Amino acid sequence: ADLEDNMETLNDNLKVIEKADNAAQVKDALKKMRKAALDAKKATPPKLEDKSPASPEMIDFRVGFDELAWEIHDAAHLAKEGKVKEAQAAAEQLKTTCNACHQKYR
Amino acid sequence: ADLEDNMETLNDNLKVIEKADNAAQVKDALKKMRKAALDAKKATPPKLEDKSPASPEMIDFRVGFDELAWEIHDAAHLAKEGKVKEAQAAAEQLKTTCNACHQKYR
Amino acid sequence: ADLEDNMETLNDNLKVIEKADNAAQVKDALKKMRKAALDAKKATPPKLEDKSPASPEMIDFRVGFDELAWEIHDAAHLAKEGKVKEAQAAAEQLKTTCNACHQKYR
Ligand code: HEC
Ligand code: HEC
Ligand code: HEC
Ligand SMILES: [Cl-]
Ligand SMILES: [Cl-]
Ligand SMILES: [Cl-]
Ligand SMILES: [Cl-]
Ligand SMILES: [Cl-]
Ligand SMILES: [Cl-]
Ligand SMILES: [Cl-]
Ligand SMILES: [Cu+2]
Repeated sequence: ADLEDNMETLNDNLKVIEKADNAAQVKDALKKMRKAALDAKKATPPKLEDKSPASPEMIDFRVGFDELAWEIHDAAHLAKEGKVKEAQAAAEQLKTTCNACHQKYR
Repeated sequence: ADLEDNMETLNDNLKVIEKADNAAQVKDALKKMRKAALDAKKATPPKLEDKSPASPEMIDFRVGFDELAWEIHDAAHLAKEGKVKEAQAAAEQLKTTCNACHQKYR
Repeated sequence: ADLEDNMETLNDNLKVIEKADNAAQVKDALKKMRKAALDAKKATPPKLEDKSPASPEMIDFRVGFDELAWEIHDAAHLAKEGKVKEAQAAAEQLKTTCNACHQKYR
């Protein structure tokens, strides 16, 4: 999928997790977010289109999705551990990783 | 290792998982698959040899092994949770990720 | 952070794990190591500064941190499963991955 579609999937599933009742719902949404994060790794964001495809900026962009996927996975572990409120709280904390990349490249 | 050798390790361990008796056999095979997937990330596949090393095609190739590694890890989690036949079925479902990359680059 | 700073974080937390009393101490250190491993993925190491940014050597370098992150995560799983001394021993075994990269690129 294109970058913007993956970002809509990330944003939409944050709100799903926010309103989730149980851990299965949280787990399903985090799974969808992890897939979107890795798929977004394939894209070139408009503000880096003039950069080398392996410039430091593009590497930082791509590695940002590795960091987000690993952080999504930490939240999933908390859900799989039955700790739903903790997984939700962790899913909210993902915004700091969302924001860090946006501040540089959105 | 060679790309071809990593693919043999992926294929061989998919059949090991299919015939496995118990969770330890599944987890050991999935561990070997994850290692092969990440090692295959280092390679340039013959059909992309005339492409730039960070062309969209090479990124898509490399990210495909991130996606496979994460999907392998999901199956390992199910095995770690004792859900053996669920892990085996998940390992069978990896073939859709195997085929998606093959369709494009094999 | 600097590549050098990330390497000191990996080294320091290996000794923290070696002396840890319980699983929360091991988990917290492994989390810091995984973060440093992925951040180190963004760097260009001195020995490869004259290589193209997606040369086979730079890919091998970056994928080495994917492999380390996954091995760190395997050790965390062992901690999260209460197997403290098994996680400590696994953290000690990470040195073979530290050494393999160092031999090529340090
Ligand atoms: C870099 C590593 C990013 C991470 C991590 C996240 N986002 Fe992002 N996002 C990024 C870019 C470069 C862009 C611009 C894309 C474009 O083509 O304009 C975006 C955009 C969004 C959007 C708006 C999409 C649009 O219509 O243009 C949203 C709603 C969004 N991002 C949400 C989002 C969330 C919730 C994230 C973490 C959970 C997140 N993004 C991570 C780069 C990166
Ligand atoms: C891209 C991201 C791939 C993924 C994911 C998987 N495979 Fe693959 N495979 C890929 C290529 C480009 C090639 C051709 C390599 C060559 O040098 O010809 C292959 C090849 C195979 C083979 C045959 C190996 C050979 O002797 O040439 C097998 C048996 C194979 N692949 C199996 C396999 C399985 C089971 C996968 C999922 C678990 C899988 N591959 C993923 C690229 C990619
Ligand atoms: C490549 C994939 C590496 C892996 C995996 C690890 N290290 Fe590393 N390290 C690497 C390079 C190219 C360098 C030299 C660059 C530099 O930072 O100087 C290093 C360096 C170190 C150092 C010295 C830091 C300094 O002040 O120069 C230490 C103490 C170190 N590395 C530790 C370390 C540990 C414990 C690792 C595994 C857990 C590890 N490194 C992995 C490249 C790579
Ligand atoms: Cl996950
Ligand atoms: Cl936007
Ligand atoms: Cl790259
Ligand atoms: Cl990568
Ligand atoms: Cl795994
Ligand atoms: Cl083939
Ligand atoms: Cl971890
Ligand atoms: Cu895990």
